[PDB]
Amino acid sequence: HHVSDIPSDLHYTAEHEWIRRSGDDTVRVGITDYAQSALGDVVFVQLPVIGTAVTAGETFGEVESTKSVSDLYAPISGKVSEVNSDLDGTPQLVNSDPYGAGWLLDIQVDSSDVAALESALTTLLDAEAYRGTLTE
Repeated sequence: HHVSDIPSDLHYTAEHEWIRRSGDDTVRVGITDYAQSALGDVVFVQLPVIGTAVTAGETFGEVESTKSVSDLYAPISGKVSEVNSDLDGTPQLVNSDPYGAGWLLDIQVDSSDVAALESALTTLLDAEAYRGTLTE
């Protein structure tokens, strides 16, 4: 049994997404090591369109192995500002590198339209709290 990687520098949701603050107004989002391992080899990733306004907790996609499908949720409100085009051809990046090249999308927040990031991040789990949720 491998112990799943949970980078200390990320935030998480209980539903096994990670959130990296990539800029003042941007988070990058993927699924955790635990999630990718549980799902199985990702054969498909449905991500939302760049520009899509998302609200926290909203289903905006799905990640799919041959055995399993899992909804992807917006961990924060904002707008999808990037999606990882690599996953079209190489979806198993999610499995091989869940926190790196396997990232799914970015959500950009404007303070104006949605919660400032500082605040948005307060709904999210830290690495330790995420680990705490896991039955691994």
